[PDB]
Amino acid sequence: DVLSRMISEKAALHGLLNCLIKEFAIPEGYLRYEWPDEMKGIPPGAYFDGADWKGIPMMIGLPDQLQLFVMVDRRDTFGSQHYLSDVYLRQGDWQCPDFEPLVARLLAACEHIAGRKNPELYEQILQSQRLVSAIVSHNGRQRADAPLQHYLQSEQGLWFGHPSHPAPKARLWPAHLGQEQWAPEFQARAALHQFEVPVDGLHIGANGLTPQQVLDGFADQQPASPGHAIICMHPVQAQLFMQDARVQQLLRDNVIRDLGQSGRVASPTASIRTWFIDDHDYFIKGSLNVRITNCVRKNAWYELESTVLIDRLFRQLLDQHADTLGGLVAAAEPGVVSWSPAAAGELDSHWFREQTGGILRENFCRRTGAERSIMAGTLFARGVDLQPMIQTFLRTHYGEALDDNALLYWFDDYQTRLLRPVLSLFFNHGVVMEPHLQNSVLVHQQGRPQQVLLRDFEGVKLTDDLGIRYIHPRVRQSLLYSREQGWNRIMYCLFINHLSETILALSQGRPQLAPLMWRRVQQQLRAIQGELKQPSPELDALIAGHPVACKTNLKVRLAAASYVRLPSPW
Amino acid sequence: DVLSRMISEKAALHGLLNCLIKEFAIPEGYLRYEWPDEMKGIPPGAYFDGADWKGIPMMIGLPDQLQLFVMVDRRDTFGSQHYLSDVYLRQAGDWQCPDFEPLVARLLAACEHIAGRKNPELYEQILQSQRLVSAIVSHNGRQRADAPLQHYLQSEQGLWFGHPSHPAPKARLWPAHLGQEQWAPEFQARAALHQFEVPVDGLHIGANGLTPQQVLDGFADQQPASPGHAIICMHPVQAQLFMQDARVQQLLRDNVIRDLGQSGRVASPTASIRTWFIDDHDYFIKGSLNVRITNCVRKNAWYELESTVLIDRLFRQLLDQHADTLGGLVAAAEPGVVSWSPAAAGELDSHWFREQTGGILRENFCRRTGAERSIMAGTLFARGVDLQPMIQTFLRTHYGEALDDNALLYWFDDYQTRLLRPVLSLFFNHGVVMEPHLQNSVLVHQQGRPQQVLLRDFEGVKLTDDLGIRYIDDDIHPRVRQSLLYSREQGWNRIMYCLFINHLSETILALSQGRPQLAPLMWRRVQQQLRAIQGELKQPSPELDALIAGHPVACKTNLKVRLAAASYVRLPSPW
Ligand SMILES: Nc1ncnc2c1ncn2[C@@H]1O[C@H](COP(=O)(O)O)[C@@H](O)[C@H]1O
Ligand SMILES: Nc1ncnc2c1ncn2[C@@H]1O[C@H](COP(=O)(O)O)[C@@H](O)[C@H]1O
Repeated sequence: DVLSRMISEKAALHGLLNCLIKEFAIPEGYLRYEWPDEMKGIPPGAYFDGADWKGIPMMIGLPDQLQLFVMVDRRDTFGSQHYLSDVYLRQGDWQCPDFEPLVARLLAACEHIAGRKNPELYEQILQSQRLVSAIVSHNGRQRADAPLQHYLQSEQGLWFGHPSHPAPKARLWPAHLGQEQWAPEFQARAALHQFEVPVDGLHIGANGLTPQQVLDGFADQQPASPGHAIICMHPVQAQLFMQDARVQQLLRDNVIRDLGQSGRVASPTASIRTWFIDDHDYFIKGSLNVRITNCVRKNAWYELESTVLIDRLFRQLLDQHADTLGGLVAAAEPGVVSWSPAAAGELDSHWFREQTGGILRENFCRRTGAERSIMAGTLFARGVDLQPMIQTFLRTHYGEALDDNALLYWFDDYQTRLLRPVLSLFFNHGVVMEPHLQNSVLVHQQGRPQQVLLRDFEGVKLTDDLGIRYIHPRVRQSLLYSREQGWNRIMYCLFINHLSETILALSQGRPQLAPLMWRRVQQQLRAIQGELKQPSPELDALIAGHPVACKTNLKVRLAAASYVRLPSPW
Repeated sequence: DVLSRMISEKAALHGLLNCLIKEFAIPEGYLRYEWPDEMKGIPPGAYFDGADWKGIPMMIGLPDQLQLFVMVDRRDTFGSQHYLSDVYLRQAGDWQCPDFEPLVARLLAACEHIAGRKNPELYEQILQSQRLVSAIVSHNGRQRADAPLQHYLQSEQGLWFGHPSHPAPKARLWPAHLGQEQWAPEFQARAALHQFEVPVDGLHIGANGLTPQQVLDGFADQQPASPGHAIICMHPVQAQLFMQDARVQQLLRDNVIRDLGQSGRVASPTASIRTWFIDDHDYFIKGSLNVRITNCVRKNAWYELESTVLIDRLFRQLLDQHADTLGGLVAAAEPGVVSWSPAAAGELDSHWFREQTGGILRENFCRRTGAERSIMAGTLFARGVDLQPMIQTFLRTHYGEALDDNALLYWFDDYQTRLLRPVLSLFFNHGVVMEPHLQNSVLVHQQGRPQQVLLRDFEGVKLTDDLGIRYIDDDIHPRVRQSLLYSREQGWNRIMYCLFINHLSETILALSQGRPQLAPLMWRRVQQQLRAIQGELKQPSPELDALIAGHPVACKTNLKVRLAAASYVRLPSPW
C-alpha cells in the first residue's frame, strides 16, 4: 500500500530519467560516467554494497548550475540502463528529494534547456504516478509474471505503460464518468454503447466482407428496423456524443435512437479505444474524444479510408510478393464504418464521421492462439515487483536457469523475426510499418519465438519514391512519407523503442550480454541486406556506425523538438 | 583503498553497534522493532529495495534526545542480526547519516551519558582500530575471500576484523615507534624471537611429562649457552620493554645476563599476538607482553605461571582416569613453563622478573590434527574481506553443491554438540571452569564435516569453591589459589557468556545469513541438547535447569566495562 506508492514513484522516476538521458543529456553532451569530486550528502549505502561499487557512477550536468547523481549498471549510447541507486541532486551538498520535489526540479531543468514551459505537464506526471499506485495496489497479489500467460492479460498488464515517457498513464476522463471501469489494468469489461441510425447516412469501407458483414462485425443487426442499422461506440464516447446539441437535435427528432449499453461485452486493450472480445472474429477500434497520454485518439474520416486501402494492399503484396516480405505476419483491418446525417454540412459531416468512426481488426488469436500471444510491451516490461517479467517466463519454459548462450540464442530468434519483415517491407516495397512495442505481438511455441505479428494501419505509411505507386487527395496526403521520414520512423521503432528494451530486460544482472546482443543485430542487418531486391543505402549507413534517429516524449511537450540522434551501439 | 576504507568503516560500525545493542539498549529497554513515525531525511533506497522492505526497522531511544534507525534482518534476544542499511540519527530534527568519525562520536557520547563517564581514550582507540583494519583489508583484499579457512595458520592470521562485539578489536598500544605491521598476524608477520643468556641458578621451570632440559629446548636452541647458563626467549617488543627497567640494565652492565638480540626461532604470531606458531615444531610459544591489547594487559602473571602447571597436571589426570565423565574433551596441553629471576632477588623483584620472562609451552595440536584440517573458530564464523560470512563458501565447496536448510541444521547440530558436552561435562561433574569463547576454540574437521572442537588456554581456567578447588593439593601459595578460585556462580556466568552469547550466537549468525528463519530452529536444537546432556551428568545442575526453562543469560561487556570506574549484564533467553 505505502509499498505500492513506493513502487510507483520509482517506476515513474525511471521513466522520466530515460527521457532526460535520451532526449537531452546524450544528444547535447551533458552526461559523463564519473564520480562527483565531493560525495557529501550521499550515504555510503547508495554506491557501496559491502564488497564493491553498486555499478557505475552517472552524472548529468545541467545549465542552471544543477547536477544529478545516480548509479547505473552499464554504459549505453541509447540511454538504456538499470538505475541501481536513488537519484541525488546538488545546486552545494547532495540531496535525495521526494518524488514531487524531484519531478518539479528535473522538469524545471528541462524547461530552461528547452526555452519553454508547459503548464499542464507537471500535473500529468503526478496524475500518472497516482494511477500506477492504484494499479500496483490492485494487482499486487497475483503471481508477478501472470500478464505473460494469456494474450488479454498482457494487454491488461502494461502496468507502467510506455517506458520512456514522463506521464505514461495520463488519462483525462470527463466530469466523473469513471476511471477503473475503463482501465485495462483493472480488468475492465463493459457492454458497448449502441445507436440505431438511418442507412442513407452510413459510410462503409470493406475488403472481402459485404457492407452488411462489416456491420455484423460491430453489432448484432437484428434489432434494427428497416432502412436502419446499429453502430457501437465506447460508453464514454457515447456520453460525450450525446452532449452535442447536434446529437440532441437528432434524438428528439427520432432520426437516431439511443440503445444504451446493449452491445457485445468487451475488454479494452492497452490502447484504451480498441476492444477485445474472446472468440469473436474481430477487435473493435473506435474513436474516443478523450485526452489519452495528452492526445485525443480518434479515427479521422480519411484515416477510415486509409485503413481499407492499406488492408487491400497487404492482401495484394501477400498474394503476389510473399517471398519478398521477409516472413510477414500482420493483423488485417477488413472493414470500417461511420455515420453522418444525409445532406449534412461539410464540417458537420467531418465531426459526425470522426465521432462515430470504427475499424475492425482481425482477431489474430483465433489464428495464433490466445495463450501463445503476448503484446511485446508487456513481454519486456517489469512486473508489480519491478523485476523484468521476461526472466521468470523463460525460466518456467526452459526448465532451469538460462545460461548466457540461451539468452543469446533466444534473442537471435526474436530479433530475426522483427527485422526481417520490417526491413523487407521498406526496401522492397516502400511500405513503412510502425513496430514499437505496443504494435508488436510475439507468437511463441512453449517460449521459443515463432513470429512477431505487427499491427495498426493508422501507423502504416507509403514512401513517395516507392510505396505510393500502389483515391482522394487528402487520404493520399495522410498516407505519404518521404523515404527519409519513413526511415527515421523505422530506425526509432526497431532499435530504440523495441530491441533496446528487449536487450535491457534480457540482460538484467548480466549487462555484459548487451554488446554481444548488439553485434548480433549488426550481423543480422548484413545478412538481410544481401537478401534484398532493391537499393538500401540507408541500411549501409546504419551498418557503418552512423547515428540513429530517436523520437521524443518529453522534448516535444516543451518546444513550439521532434526527433534527436543517438550514437550507434556498434 | 577507498573501497578498503569503506569495508573497514562498515565493519567497525557493526562491531560498535553490537556493543550498544547488547550492553545498553536491550538490557535497559531502549530498543524497539518499529518504523519511525517520520522518515524525512532517510532516502527510499535505505529501507526499500524496489519490491519490499529490506528486512525489519530497528529503533533505539537514547536518553540524550538522540534516536537511531537501522534496518536489520531479524529479531534477536542477544543482539545478533545482520544490518541491512546505513545508520541514521536524529535529535529534536530530520534524520541524517554522518560519516564514520562523527557517527562514532555521537554513539559514544550517548553511551557515556548513560554511564555518567567519558572515555576519550577509547574514542581514539576506535579510530585507530578502524585504520589498521583499512590497511588490513587493502593488504589482503586480493586473495580469495575464504582463503583464511584453508590452513590453520591462515585461520589464525585472517581474523581481519577481530572480536566482532568490541569497540576497538584491533587496537594495540605498543610504544609509538615499534610499528604495527611487523607484529601483526594480518600482515603475515614473522620474526626471530629475542634471546637472553641467563645463569641456570635463577631458572624456575615447571614441567609435566618432560625433563627440565626438554622444556628449555622447547623455547630455544641451548647450544649457544655457556656452562651454567641457558637461553630463554621472548617477544621482541617485550624485550624492548623488559630492557627499560633499571634492574635489567643493572644485570646487563654486570654481565650477569647477556642480550642476544633477535636470534631465536623465526615464528609467526597468532591472533592473540603474544603467542607464536612455528610450523612443524612440537610447541607454540606463549610469552608475556606487557602491552595493552584490547581490554587487558597480556602478562603471564607470576601466579598464573604456577597454576598453568597444576591445571595441565589436572587435565592430564582427568583425560586419563576420568574419560567417561569428560564429554569427549579435546584440549591443547601446556606441559612446560619457564621463567628467570636473579637467585638473590627478594619476592617483589623476583615476581616482576618472572612476569617479564614468563614462558609457556603449548602443544602444537596440528601435529595430531593436520594443518589443513584445523581452523580457529573466531575466523570460521567471521566475515571475509568482502564482508560475507566465510563459512558459506567454505561449506558449499566441501559439499559440492549449495547447502539446503537441512544440510545447515545438520552441520550446526554436529558442531554445538561437540562444543557443549565437554564444557558442561567439565563444569558440573568436576567444577572445572573453562573459557570457551571463539579464540579459545579450534575446529578439527574432515572435508568440512566437524570432528572435534579442541579447547585451549589454561590462563583462564578456574576451579569452583564447592567442587573444582578440591583438585588442588593444600600446600600451594595462597596467591596461586586465590587466582584459580571462582565461586560456582562466578563460574556459571562466565560459561553462559562464552558458550551462548560469544560463541553459538556468532555460529548461528554466520551459518544463517540470508536465511534468518533458521535461527529459532537452531536455538531449539541447542535447548534439546542441554536437556540431553543433563540426564548424562554425574552431579546436580540447578543452573542448567534455570537456563533450559528460559531464564536470562549472563553477558560480558566490552564498552560498558571501559566506561565504568558493570562488567556484566543480563540478556533474555533465545528460547
Ligand atoms: N513502448 C511503447 N511505444 C509506443 N507506445 C506505447 C508503448 N507502450 C505503451 N504505449 C501506448 O500505446 C498507445 C499507442 O497510441 P497510438 O500509437 O497513438 O495509437 C499510446 O497511449 C502509448 O502511450
Ligand atoms: N570472539 C572473541 N572472543 C574472545 N576473544 C577474542 C574474540 N575475537 C578475538 N579475540 C581476541 O583473542 C584474544 C584472547 O584473549 P584472552 O581472553 O586473554 O585469551 C584477545 O586478544 C581478543 O581480542
